[PDB]
Amino acid sequence: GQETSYIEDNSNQNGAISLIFSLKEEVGALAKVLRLFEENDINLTHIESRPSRLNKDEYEFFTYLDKRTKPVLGSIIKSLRNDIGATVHELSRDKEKNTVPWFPRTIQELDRFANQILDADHPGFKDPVYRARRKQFADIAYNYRHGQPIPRVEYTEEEKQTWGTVFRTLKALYKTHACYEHNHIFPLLEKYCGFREDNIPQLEDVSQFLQTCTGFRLRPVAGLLSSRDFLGGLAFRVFHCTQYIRHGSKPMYTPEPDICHELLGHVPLFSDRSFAQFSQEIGLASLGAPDEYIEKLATIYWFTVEFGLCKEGDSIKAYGAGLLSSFGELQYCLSDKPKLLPLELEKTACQEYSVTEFQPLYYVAESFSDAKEKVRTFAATIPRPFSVRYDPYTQRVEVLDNT
Amino acid sequence: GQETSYIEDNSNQNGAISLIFSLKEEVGALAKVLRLFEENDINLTHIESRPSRLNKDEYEFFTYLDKRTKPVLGSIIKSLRNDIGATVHELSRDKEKNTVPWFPRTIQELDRFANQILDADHPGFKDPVYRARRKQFADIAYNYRHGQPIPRVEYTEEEKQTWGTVFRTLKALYKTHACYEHNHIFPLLEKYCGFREDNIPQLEDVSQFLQTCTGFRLRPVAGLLSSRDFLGGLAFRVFHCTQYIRHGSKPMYTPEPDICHELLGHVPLFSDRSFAQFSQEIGLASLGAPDEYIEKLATIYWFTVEFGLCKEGDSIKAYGAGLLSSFGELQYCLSDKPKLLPLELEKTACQEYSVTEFQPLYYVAESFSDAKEKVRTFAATIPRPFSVRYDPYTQRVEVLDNT
Ligand SMILES: [Fe+3]
Ligand SMILES: [Fe+3]
Repeated sequence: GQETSYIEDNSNQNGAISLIFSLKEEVGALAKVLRLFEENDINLTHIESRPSRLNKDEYEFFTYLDKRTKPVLGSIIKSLRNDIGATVHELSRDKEKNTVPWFPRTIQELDRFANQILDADHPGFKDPVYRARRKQFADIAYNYRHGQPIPRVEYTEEEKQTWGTVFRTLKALYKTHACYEHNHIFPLLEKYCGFREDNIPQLEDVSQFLQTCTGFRLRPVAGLLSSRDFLGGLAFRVFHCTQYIRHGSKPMYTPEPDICHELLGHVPLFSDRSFAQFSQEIGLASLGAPDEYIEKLATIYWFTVEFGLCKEGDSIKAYGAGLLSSFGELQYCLSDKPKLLPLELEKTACQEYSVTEFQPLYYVAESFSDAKEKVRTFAATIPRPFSVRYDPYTQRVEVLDNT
Repeated sequence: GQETSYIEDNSNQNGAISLIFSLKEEVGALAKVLRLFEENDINLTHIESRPSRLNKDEYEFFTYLDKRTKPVLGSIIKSLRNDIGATVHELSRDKEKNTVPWFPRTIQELDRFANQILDADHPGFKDPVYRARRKQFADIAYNYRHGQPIPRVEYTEEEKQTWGTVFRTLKALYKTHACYEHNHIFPLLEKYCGFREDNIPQLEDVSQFLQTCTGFRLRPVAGLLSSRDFLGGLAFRVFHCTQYIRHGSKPMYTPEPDICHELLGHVPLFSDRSFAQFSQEIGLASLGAPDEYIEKLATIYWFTVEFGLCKEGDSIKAYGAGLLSSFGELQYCLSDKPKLLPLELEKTACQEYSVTEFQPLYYVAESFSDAKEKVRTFAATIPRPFSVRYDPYTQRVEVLDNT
């Protein structure tokens, strides 16, 4: 009702169900559990057992199931609760009564709904060459799987020209408008990632560089993802980003985020430990959060990662990605025209807004570290039967009970 | 002078030199530094700059150089110190006057001396088929590079039989002799890693399972590595391990560690967060440590990871890898014959011993967590111009100055 950046999630015909539960070791305990699944016509391939990372005498179970196993899940949970003796949380992509909204527990699980993507008013609409080019990029994303290198693509002189145009203009604004962290990293992206006016950087190169900075990594995505899916990725320090470029007809406009927006507005700040931790905090807070709060986190993300400004002493600079990759609004956000408010999540979370250019008002963050803590605080109010934390060693989410 | 487990390191014809230093951002600062290298005939390929993980206004430099750049390094360091203005630490594989013993800073750098490996009295010596088989495994290791999957190998029925023999005997001793953590994980290795009496598990499978538990990973190695090189790997939660198996002639003896020793004595405990942290602590303490302390850490490792026992209430169980993979000594270590001493690093570090079977005395650790703290404490006494820490996100070692 304003065309916001919030995108409700969708479930496939199979959806996804995950039973979170641990089990203290006992003679025949492990065999009992697995037998319980196996006996219910559940391929033990979707059943994984690992040593608990919290308690040395427990086992953590991971179940990769879907709506197909719904008819038996009930009895299985009852058995676990009453007979075997375990605390179980049911995750469901369909978010039904008594189930927690599904979220990936392992980095590999980001493959599941990575292809769940959202024309006539958009440039390149009636361009066959462009429409074909776009499908090519969408297919690279569709076929992508975690852990794989990101397919390199040779861009056309025309495309590189479109990039050049956007680059030049922004590069001439950064010094005076971009927050310190952005200006700090950019020179490295220029030196080691091919970030030039006459060159479109390859996603693989950018990804490897990011991992080497904050452990952040890219994942080619076909188009827009649901807010839940996209924000959740951040929890794993994974940035779902596009590989295509806007239509060369209008180099200063994009109905959606293209390679120019991703590389110039996002990448620099994801290379900063402070910003990476802050953005990850938003993702961790989205894990299993109710739709109502995903939307609120979506709004918070919009007024921060996308369109946020930050104090730089007595000065105010921009760090929002939608600002750092748009010369027009980058100049406008720091003008005497927009209304500024201090970052306050309870307020920001319910801030009304539209996706059209030149935002009427912006929120100013004290620092990325302050913003992060504010997110942590806000997350505590999000209704979920437990708390989450990311394990960079195993690249798996740790589900500890509410604190 | 007793044939200990300590192996002094060796340098190639090129060796390795790394200049650790950071630089606060300043107009022309970055360009100055890189120009300084470039002007000294140093390919800027061996010069890498990244955002400092500690201070948002600094850059961390990584230099992949070798003895070839020795004639110019002097002036370069002077320039950095006096002219540019930076604190530099020089790492050298040759450990010369005023240089710190070299160690990898990134996980990829473990490739450098991974192939630096250490017959007539050993079974299979005069066996051409075996000697050929061994070279095959050595070559898989020689050609291995970090990040690659570990080549799978089809083992012979004879080899599998040798494994079976060792397996059966040990499996029948674990319940009563193995520490809780080992017995806790084993059932999972049996269920998900092909750990059976009639099957030799593949290193890739074991590695993927380990990463999923404690972030630990395997790296096929040709033979014995220097203590410095091997212990240092632990800092990255990387276990350099063999892929070959002992000669089928003597299934209960191995002049060196084979797949049986690695998989049955090491892997289970590396899947335990507590043990992983403890072993990593030993590796981090070896980073840049003087030879004298590498040797001491080697002895500590021997009386812990290799041949250690731990309190399990009023009981005493075994967790040492050389014990958990040797039925004979596994039975002996818990007998009334060996002399037991409480783990005390100052003492243990200088404990005299030989590599022959059946150790006269063993050291008992309170727990893996206690042992870990003891290692931390001991490490503080190790002479190094700074302290280290591992970053699991970037998989790089963090060099913070002494605390
Ligand atoms: Fe964006
Ligand atoms: Fe060993």
